[PDB]
Amino acid sequence: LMKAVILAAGLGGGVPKPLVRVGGCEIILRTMKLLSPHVSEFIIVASRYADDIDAFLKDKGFNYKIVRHDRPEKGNGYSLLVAKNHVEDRFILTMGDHVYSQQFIEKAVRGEGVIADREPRFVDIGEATKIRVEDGRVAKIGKDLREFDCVDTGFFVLDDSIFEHAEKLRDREEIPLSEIVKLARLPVTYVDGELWMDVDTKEDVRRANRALVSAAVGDGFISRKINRKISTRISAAIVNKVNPNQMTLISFLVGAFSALASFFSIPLAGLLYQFSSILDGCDGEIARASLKMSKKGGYVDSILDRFVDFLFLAIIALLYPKTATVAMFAIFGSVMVSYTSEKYKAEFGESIRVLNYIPGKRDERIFLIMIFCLLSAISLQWIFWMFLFVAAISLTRVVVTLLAVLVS
Amino acid sequence: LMKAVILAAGLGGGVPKPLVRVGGCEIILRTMKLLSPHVSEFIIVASRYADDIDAFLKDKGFNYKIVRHDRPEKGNGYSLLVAKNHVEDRFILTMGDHVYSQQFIEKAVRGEGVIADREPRFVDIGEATKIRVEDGRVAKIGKDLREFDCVDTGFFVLDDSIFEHAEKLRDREEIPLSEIVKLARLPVTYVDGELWMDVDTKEDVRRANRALVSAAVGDGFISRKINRKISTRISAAIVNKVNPNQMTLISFLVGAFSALASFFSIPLAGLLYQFSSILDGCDGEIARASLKMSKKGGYVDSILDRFVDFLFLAIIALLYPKTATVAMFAIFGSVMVSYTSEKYKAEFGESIRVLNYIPGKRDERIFLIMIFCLLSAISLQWIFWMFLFVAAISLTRVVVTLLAVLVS
Ligand SMILES: [Mg+2]
Ligand SMILES: [Mg+2]
Repeated sequence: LMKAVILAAGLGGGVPKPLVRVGGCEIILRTMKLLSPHVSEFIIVASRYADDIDAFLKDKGFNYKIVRHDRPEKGNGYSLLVAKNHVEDRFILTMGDHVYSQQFIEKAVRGEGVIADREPRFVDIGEATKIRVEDGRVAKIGKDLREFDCVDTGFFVLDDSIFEHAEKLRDREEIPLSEIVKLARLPVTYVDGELWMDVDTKEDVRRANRALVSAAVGDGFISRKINRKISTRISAAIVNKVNPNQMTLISFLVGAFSALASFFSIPLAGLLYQFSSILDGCDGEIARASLKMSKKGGYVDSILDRFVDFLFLAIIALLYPKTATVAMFAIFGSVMVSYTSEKYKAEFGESIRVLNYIPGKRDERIFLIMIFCLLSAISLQWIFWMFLFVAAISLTRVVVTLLAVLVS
Repeated sequence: LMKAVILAAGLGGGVPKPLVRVGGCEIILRTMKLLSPHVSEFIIVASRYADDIDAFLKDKGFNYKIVRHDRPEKGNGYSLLVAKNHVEDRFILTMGDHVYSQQFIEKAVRGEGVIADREPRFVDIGEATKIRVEDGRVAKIGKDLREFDCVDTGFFVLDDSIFEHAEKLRDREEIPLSEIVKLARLPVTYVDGELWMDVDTKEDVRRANRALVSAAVGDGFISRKINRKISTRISAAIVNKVNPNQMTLISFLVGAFSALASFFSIPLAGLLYQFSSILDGCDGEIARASLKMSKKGGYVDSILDRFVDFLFLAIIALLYPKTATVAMFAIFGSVMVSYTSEKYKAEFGESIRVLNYIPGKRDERIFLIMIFCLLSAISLQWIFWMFLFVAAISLTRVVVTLLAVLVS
């Protein structure tokens, strides 16, 4: 594993580009978290906001040091020159204002020289650093190139030979990192159609938010064809406004209130229940997109789910004791569905290695409950059939799952 | 990791000593399973029953080969001589009729020369190979030694220098492995008070069965002070008669029948329920003692437990619908106790990092249920208070466990 050099000089909603938050995470922190397993030490080149960037990275638990220079207007190339003494052999060079998906960086750090993209999806083809290739090597570079075989992603894997070509321009007034790439005749590595972009406008942030969240999505039929399409739009909107823990609480409160909502108008309680089901997938989407995933959150979220599922069925039963005997089976089967998956992962170390095709997971189950709650206003006879239906599909899935593991 | 040499020649309930089953596992297989991670290849020296031992080890998935000699009556030393060409450098030498605990072998394979025991617990001090030590070295050996500082465990870690001393006796009629140890002036390694014995009488088998099972035991107060003391005696008795899977089924059937037993005499159903709780710990004891532990068994056993716990509470409720609303909370909390532990292990990778002190785990819970079932015959008013009590301690433990993980 080598060293990585991140360049932050210019330009500057009042917040410096590396510290601008995209998808519930600041740009420079996202880069470091993804490069971390592949990198021994991080070298940041900062000028005006060096103190701000340094003060931010202190408790992040990363191995880093900031290299300062007070002359940012002489180009991105000079930022590279001043970092010469802090690197050895092979190293990584990336931009502080660029956003990268984990899929991109995995196919990046294995590359060499310039990382190129033959068909950029998320950036402006008009404004982009265009590259023409000859002999798998950079024959040209620029924003205005007429004939180009790929586009610069702002990611580079370089070596000690790059300083020799860089020192050649040391006496220039402005030293664009672009021109340096030409002289060195650098190898072109291809990573195409992945998620990468440069953040400039607050509009770019929103476009990136959607991109990261969309890329962040055991789903069932309802979850696939309905719930995920509603939740991703909500998540992308609140992605840097709300953190995964707050979303866990919100989805729990909505869910709990939906269970309480059966005191007045049960058919309404079912609608709110389905809406809580839609929301329940937001914290995961946010955590995945912000790289904020934590075992503690997954644990708590699952327990609150189990409590909401219960409170909803048990509150109906409190009002209608005739169905309370059937409620037992629905309630028990409801938890056992989750327990079968969870006991598996604890014991075998991995999730589920099976066929779906048997209803039903929480998403489908809740959806039917909503309908049966709607049929309630017509007739109270549909309640009993709800409890029995829930108990039927749950326990069946639980038994088949048990009967499946027996054979191995 | 080195090579291990197991000696099986003599002597011979009609079954050859290495194939004699002790603690639900044959002697030679137990040895190999324990040495396996520490050993590259196994070398077995067999004479009369070589085919039988070979035919047995075929599908065991071990790396081994059998070295044959037709002259077993010339002593254990000759068995060592004939294995000279199949080993290199350092190697392990052990007896095919000796039973060893995992605790013993872990402190054995790190040793050198003769493994000695200064205070043998499980063997006959009268009949044992006694060793007198001088300068951490074997100064004497024999069954009849008057002054001895330790006793031979039949386990050895040797090297190429041992054949030179062994070839010295090649022309002898009987070559006891004992005499060879003297000549080589072998280092004495001390492993004291561990579980090891030689199996000769069917009585030795039973004594070993108890020893292995006793050494094979998230227990609560009832489990510690009552249940484990009854279950270990049952397990030790049936240890090589019943396999862990059969015991899982038996404890499930008893449990299920205890739940059905509420149709007639609920106070009886509670007694059978407590007895099923006692039995529920047998499969684990057997699997641990027989080295037969499998993730599949643990999975199935836990699911059947959850079903028995439910069937018991739900069958009472079917007969008494007035308590069916309180039954919901008891049933839900009953499963959630297990779910909280299991979701933890899946998410965090390990078990429970806490304080006990809050009732209650399944063992305590079931015990109280038995009592409340006894109070039922007096008054049916105790039923309701059972369901409520179960729901009270369960959910409380579940909440405190949840509230505990929040802080980390
Ligand atoms: Mg969730
Ligand atoms: Mg068990």
